[PDB]
Amino acid sequence: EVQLLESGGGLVQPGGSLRLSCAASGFTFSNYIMWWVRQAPGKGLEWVSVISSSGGMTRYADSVKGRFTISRDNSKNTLYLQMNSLRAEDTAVYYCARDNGDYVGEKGFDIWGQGTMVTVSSASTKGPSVFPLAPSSGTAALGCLVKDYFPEPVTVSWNSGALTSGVHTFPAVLQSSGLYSLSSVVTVPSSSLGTQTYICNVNHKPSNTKVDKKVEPK
Amino acid sequence: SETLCGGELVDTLQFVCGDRGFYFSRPASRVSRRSRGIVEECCFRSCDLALLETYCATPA
Amino acid sequence: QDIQMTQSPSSLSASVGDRVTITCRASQSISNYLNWYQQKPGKAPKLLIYTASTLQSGVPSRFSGSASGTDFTLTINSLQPEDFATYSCQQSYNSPWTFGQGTKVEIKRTVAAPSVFIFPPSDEQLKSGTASVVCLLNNFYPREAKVQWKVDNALQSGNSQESVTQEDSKDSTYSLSSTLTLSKADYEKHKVYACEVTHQGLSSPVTKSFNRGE
Repeated sequence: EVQLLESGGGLVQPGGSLRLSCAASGFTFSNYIMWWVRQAPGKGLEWVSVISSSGGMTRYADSVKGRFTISRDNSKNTLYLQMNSLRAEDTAVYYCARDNGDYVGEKGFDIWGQGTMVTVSSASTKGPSVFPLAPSSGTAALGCLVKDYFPEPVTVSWNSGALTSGVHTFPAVLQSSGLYSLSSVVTVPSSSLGTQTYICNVNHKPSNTKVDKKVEPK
Repeated sequence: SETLCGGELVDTLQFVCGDRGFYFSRPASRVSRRSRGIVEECCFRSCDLALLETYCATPA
Repeated sequence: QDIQMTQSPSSLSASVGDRVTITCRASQSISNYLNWYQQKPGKAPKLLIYTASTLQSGVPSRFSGSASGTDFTLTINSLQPEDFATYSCQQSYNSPWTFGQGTKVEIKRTVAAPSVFIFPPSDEQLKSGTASVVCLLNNFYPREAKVQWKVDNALQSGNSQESVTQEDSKDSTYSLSSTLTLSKADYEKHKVYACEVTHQGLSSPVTKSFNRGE
């Protein structure tokens, strides 16, 4: 288990500032040249920044020069991206990635963070309302509707992650309001539908909402 | 430009070091700090034929 | 002067067990420094191939890469249901280590009927002055599906929105939601809420419905 675990993304007004962190585990961090790469909505991946293994030299895509600063702390096994004078066009999922080769990027990037979203916008964060999609009259469906939040994303899990199969969390849709909504549904056997509890866990971090909704028949 | 990174760096070194090869001649030596020291300078800062030549083997 | 990356085709649909061929081109010479990444929806890319043909460890042998003159190709021998993904190339020759835009690979599986389920608005939601009624179409193929709302037999128009999952990595099907949104006032005016589904895998359209209250 080699791992890059990112944190720090969220909503920030234009002109604002955010700092991403990428915490490395399971490898000798200091041997590696590290990368930031971003993916803007419906666009390709693009290089943001690269730092040498000691940290003493750095390089930036033109679009971000003078505004972002990459750094690393080898003692804590962590990589940083300091994003200032944030513009709307910087809105994207931000990945950290490890160098797969020896000549700076010649064999791609082998190990990637999970991605952290960064939204640059004047709009305020809004946490979601979570509503049951109650099962009724072999196999029964139930859900949670996660309504009226901003910005993306929310996490949805069932039974703290204990229930995964038959789960369908739909991509979020933008309502005319400018707010997002999504359902997560699960199909389960009708037999265990008074036998067992079904609970959806909704996390919206941009607003610090964490909701468990108990979904029982009705 | 004045810097070299990635495969263009590798191709340039191979051509520069001819039949001698890289000083850093084994997988284990290409991962070395000394190798990276030269590579990070070429890529992040400035690379010249003299710097490049230091990357080559020196047989008799 | 920055090198631009071009893939073909931008998407394809191919059957399990088929040979899939994806092309990437560079606008300038990148030598043999071309990588392939597999990206599943909302996920970190996964490196498959670097230096045109070198398979990354832990990657199945069915994936291979080739330089093809001044072209590069990724080959998926024996397409599997897990292979549903966007495949993107990346030149590794110079800054800015440019990625192509991707080729969407869909798995062409056999026709499959949706199961249709309807959910009325909760009491919790009604309390707050809005009503969302959700219709689920679960595990179908192909993607195309027609979903009509009726309120006391009157066809709804312009008041619902749809969402579709990405293909499933095991059974290659899609699920869809249609969500009809009404004010609490309008919802209380009416009795019968019906979702009608027309799909290729159904011999006739399927209606699922409830009466408000029941």
